Amino acid sequence: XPFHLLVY
Amino acid sequence: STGSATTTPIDSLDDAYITPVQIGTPAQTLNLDFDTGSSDLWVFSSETTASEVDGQTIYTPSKSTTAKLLSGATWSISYGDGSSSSGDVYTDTVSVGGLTVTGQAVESAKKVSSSFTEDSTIDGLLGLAFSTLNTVSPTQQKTFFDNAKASLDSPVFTADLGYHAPGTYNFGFIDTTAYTGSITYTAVSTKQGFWEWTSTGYAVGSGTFKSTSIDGIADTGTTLLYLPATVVSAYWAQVSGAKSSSSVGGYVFPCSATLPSFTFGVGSARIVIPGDYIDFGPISTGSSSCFGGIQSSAGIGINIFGDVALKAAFVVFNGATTPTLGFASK
Repeated sequence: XPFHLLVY
Repeated sequence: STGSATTTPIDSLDDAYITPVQIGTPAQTLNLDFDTGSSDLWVFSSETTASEVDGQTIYTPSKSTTAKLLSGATWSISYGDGSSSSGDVYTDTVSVGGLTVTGQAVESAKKVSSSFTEDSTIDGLLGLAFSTLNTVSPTQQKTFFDNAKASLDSPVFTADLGYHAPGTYNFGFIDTTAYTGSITYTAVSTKQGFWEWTSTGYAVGSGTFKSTSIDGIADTGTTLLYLPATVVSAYWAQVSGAKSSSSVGGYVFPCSATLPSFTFGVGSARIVIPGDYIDFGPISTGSSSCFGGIQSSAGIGINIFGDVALKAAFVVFNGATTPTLGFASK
């Protein structure tokens, strides 16, 4: 589903 | 020089956009996710462990005449979702949209996490954040954008992402037919290596604008719009029937609702997100419940202007030695 591609 | 490439959502929810990129000589075309919230260009390759490669297109550095191994060098990265890859490093020619950088570092995945293997449409990422976020060691490598800036007509790039539609990435010039009125620019903080800026406030629907500093990051690589808990809660108090759902993780509403619009402040200017953009979609096919596209960034730690906010505007990333971010309605 939704994407979180800041680097952490 | 300049580059222009078309960027298409990976699915009918606009979860992500991929853009084609030509790597090596002769050129292998790979569909990358351009991500303004990181700084590595990595791709699925002939080094990748075979049972973690699905349907992706791979880079094979041994078929490129211009490829060279960057010896010593390795990279390992983790993303906001906990996803990860690592591997080693070659330099090679890479072209976007006709804009050619030579001696660009292309990171070769040896290993990728389960979510990357499952995503058949994304053969790897292109980072567009500041190069101080790059994972390669022991010397960090420049992003494509930083390698391009010597030869660019203007040291800029623009994101014109589409709602359920293709859009464009341009490098090196601003297409003045792509937006309406004028670009407002705001200052960018590079302290934590992001396109970090401070929006000046917000309004819900036809209600009053509330002047309040909202520091966040523009992140193309994040789908949804992550706001502080109390702004998001003021938004969803206007949709009757909206509720927070622990099960699904976030605010959910009936798919039948007409959602209000959301405005965010850029300096004295205002960008309005149509309410249909905030309708992410339904939480399962056929379901009568829909997931919202505005959620809390409280367990993130940081506010993210993600694709739902960016696709409402034409965004200029001003890569001058003091960088700025520019926003126009479109």
